[PDB]
Amino acid sequence: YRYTGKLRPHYPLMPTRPVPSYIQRPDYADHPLGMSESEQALKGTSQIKLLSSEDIEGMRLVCRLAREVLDVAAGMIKPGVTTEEIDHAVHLACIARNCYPSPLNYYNFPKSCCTSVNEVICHGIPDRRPLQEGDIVNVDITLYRNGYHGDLNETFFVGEVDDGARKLVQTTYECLMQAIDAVKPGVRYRELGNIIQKHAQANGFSVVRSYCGHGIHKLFHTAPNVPHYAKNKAVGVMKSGHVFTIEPMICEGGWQDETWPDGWTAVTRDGKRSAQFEHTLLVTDTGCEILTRRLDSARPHFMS
Ligand SMILES: CCC[C@H](C)[C@H](N)P(=O)(O)O
Ligand SMILES: [Co+2]
Ligand SMILES: [Co+2]
Ligand SMILES: [K+]
Repeated sequence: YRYTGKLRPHYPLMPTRPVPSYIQRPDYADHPLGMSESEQALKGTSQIKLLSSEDIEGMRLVCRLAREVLDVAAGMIKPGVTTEEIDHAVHLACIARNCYPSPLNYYNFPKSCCTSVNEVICHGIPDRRPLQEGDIVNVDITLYRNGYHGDLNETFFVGEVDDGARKLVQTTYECLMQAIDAVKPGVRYRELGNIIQKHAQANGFSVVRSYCGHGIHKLFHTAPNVPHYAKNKAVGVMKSGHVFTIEPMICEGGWQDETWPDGWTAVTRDGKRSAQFEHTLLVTDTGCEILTRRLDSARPHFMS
């Protein structure tokens, strides 16, 4: 394998962390390949669940707890902390909240969160590498509670970063928020990528094509599929009661990705940096409810 940049995996990985049996587990947790029977049984369906009031309460709660856990990880970001250390803290924080860390064993993903440094687009695996001053690092958190999943992510700065890192992370965040601001009943899911790409391109960045936002609720990933690039062919129209994410990945160089031999870690083919933000959204009647928002503070962590 020819790496695309300076990052490398730092092995070995700690043995898989157990979740006490009193925490309720999603279907894939105990499947030997981490397959989710419930997801597979809707593979290739474009139909979108209309959530009940009970479903809504359940998504509100898990999304709020997920936000709490992200904030725990945010607190840990500093030069010399390993991503595995972050992940151990996340895993304990999930358990403290009586929730399962959704990533763990999802399709045999080995950790409880995803840590994506610099040229890693997404799905980086926490490992023994200490964070370096000048890195950007995204931490992606998903929790499972009472049958519902809640999913969010933010990109963080490790110490002082360069102006390109500032502009990339700020633009990405703005991309997400401009998309969110368009969400309301009657908007086609395919419109969001036009908005995102328009803002990225204006700032000289590209938009990753291989990974999309997604329906989420009883299923970790389900309909709708929400591309983040322009002129996509996404199926469906927003309706009050829909719950989904938006999670644009924006890059300094070109949009093309490839995957490491671990099967998960997605990197820019050119080795330039990428950044991402993610929220879980419920469509309302005004527009939308940002389930994974901060309730106590105005801005994402990288501004603060
Ligand atoms: C390994 C599970 C992690 C999943 C794929 C991420 N939370 P996402 O849906 O890419 O935001
Ligand atoms: Co996520
Ligand atoms: Co997601
Ligand atoms: K990154």
